[PDB]
Amino acid sequence: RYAVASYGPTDALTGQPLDGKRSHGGLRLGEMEHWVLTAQGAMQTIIEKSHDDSDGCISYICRNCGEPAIYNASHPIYKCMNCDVQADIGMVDSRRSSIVFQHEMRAANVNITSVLSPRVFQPA
Amino acid sequence: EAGYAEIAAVQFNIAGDNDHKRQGVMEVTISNLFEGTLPAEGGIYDAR
Amino acid sequence: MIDQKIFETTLNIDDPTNFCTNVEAHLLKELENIYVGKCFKNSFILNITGVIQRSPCFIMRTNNSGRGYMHVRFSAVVSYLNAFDLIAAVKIIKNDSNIILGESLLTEPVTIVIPSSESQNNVAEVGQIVPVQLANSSVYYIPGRQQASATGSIFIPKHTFSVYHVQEELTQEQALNLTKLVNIIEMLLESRSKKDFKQICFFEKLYYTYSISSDEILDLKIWKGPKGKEMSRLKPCNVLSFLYDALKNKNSSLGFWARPPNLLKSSPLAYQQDQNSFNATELPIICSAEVMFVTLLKEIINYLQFINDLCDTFNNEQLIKRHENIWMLIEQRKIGHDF
Amino acid sequence: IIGKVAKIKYIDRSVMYGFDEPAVVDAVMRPHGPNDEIFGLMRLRYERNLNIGD
Amino acid sequence: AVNPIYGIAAPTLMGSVPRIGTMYSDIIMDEKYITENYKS
Amino acid sequence: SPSICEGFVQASSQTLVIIPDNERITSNVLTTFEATRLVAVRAQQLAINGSTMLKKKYSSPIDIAKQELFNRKIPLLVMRCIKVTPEGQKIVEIWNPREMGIPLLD
Ligand SMILES: [Zn+2]
Repeated sequence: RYAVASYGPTDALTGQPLDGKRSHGGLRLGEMEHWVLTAQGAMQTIIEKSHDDSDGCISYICRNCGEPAIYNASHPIYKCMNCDVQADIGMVDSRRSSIVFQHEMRAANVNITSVLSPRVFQPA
Repeated sequence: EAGYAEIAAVQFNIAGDNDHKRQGVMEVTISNLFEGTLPAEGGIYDAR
Repeated sequence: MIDQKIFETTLNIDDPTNFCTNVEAHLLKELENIYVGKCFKNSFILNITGVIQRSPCFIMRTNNSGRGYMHVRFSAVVSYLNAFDLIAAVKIIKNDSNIILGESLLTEPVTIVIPSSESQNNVAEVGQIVPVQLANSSVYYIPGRQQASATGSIFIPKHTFSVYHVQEELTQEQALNLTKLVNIIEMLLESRSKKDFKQICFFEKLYYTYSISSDEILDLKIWKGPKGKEMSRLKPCNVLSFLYDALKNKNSSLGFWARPPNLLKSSPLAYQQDQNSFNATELPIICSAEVMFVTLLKEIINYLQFINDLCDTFNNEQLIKRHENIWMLIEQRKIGHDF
Repeated sequence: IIGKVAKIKYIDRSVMYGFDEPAVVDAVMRPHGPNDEIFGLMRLRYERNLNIGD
Repeated sequence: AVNPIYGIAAPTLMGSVPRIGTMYSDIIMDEKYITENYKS
Repeated sequence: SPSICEGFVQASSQTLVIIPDNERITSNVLTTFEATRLVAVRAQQLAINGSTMLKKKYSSPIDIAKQELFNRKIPLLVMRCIKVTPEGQKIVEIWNPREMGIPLLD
């Protein structure tokens, strides 16, 4: 028998709960469970469990260069270390293990650039 | 002030010297890990 | 200066049902609350002229917040400072050994940090209001900040000048383009004409490159120039008249154009010749009528703005005497009539 | 269930009982390890009847 | 290589959610119905 | 010699082209996905505001949203993105759930 609530121990690197009952962590919705929830079309459940309950976070990316930016609302920081005057930061919903994944790819000299979805405008 | 966005594509490339020198926020100069309670400034553990 | 700029942003709506009851008013309110008085995309925002173009209120898709977002393309009145511009009022607030920190008064909020040299720390003090000269591209508009940082130098009028060789005619449509600058000069002149004669006269006497023995520097309605012993056999030409004539295509704009320091910087006068007889220390620059006219018009606007701002700042003579030390520091840099 | 203090003033490396059903301390002892050091040894007992799910 | 984001695995590795099922169609707010039926 | 961000140009902004009502090709019946999404979005936005034109009173956002969909009072529109032209347009179809068939959501 096991049950957790919304909070508890968290892994240092990925930011996800620990592994199971022994570590007082969470239980796993593995790869095959996302296949089933995608087959059902249950996307708002995937946000709730894999983002709001596992390791979701907010990533900031500059429009003009596609690189990660630095944004802090309180203690106002709004800057890109690649433009510094043409910074156009948009917040993308991400999860921490993916940001760790992109830093692990950049650490191996593979540059990751994120093209954001363009602005759309009604005519006139 | 940061508006809502979604990633539409990802471009893969090879990172050179200029990319590292422009993305990097500091330069590792010393091999001291901790001056005290706080991490050493200029080491590999720097708070930057 | 001050002009229009078109910006694109994405606004987050925390309550779409309320926001959509009046999209125009709420959109103007949020743009004003976010962008007015801040730096964004190499510019400083002053006013929100309007919303050119917007998108529907989309519901955010990557989280379960139920919140909205809207893409806005809007037009805003902004103020971009040029390289080596000339501000008339700054209150030095910090005078340390390392740098000097002051803030502009008349213009929009600007922080000016003069690197401290050994010849500067012993003069400028806290509480003084002085004019400053800017530098090249040092006006970085770091986004989100309430001021434009820029390094500057305490202004002393120069003794040199530039000469432009124009070999292409000023066309009619480019004259239509410069009509805006001409109109700006007209508004600056009609705004200056209200001021007291003594203040404008004293400021001009202080900032004129040479010295003149009184009552010989200003003819407001005609701008006949200074009557000093007819130094040049050729009368300086009014820029506005030449532009209005080139509108009707009666004159040619070819040759060498120069504005020697003896000329009044704030007046629309200038020197044109068919042969390079100007006593310049630097080589003339070969350029078209467009570049030369733009540069001359911009210099005229800058110096008219400088005189207007100087006259506005010092409305009383007591403050003039309080800042007389700067006036004499300017004065010792003048060139006498030993020629 | 085991108190523990550590001189550096102190940091609390105590031990908490993280199980859903309450136990009872059956036997506790302070024996010596291989390096002749006192370590805490607690035996926890549970009164287990047959129940639904066994 | 430019990699457009589509399908399941590309958005999942980028930390986003697939545009699939309930997220295939975009919802926008009916302005013309709210200005004539609701009040601020 | 340069950085990747040098030659990077951000995706140009798009114009929203809206197919006129008589040339719409998609179905005038909500899919189960679209009805589920409309009710979910409306329920969360009722958790935010609570302002609704539904005549009967309910104690849950989900019940209010379901009855607003069923009774054709839900203040949302369905945007079906048909194509993104490489000249810079986004051709979409706007569908009004107040005027469409509602699937069987038992
Ligand atoms: Zn950038």
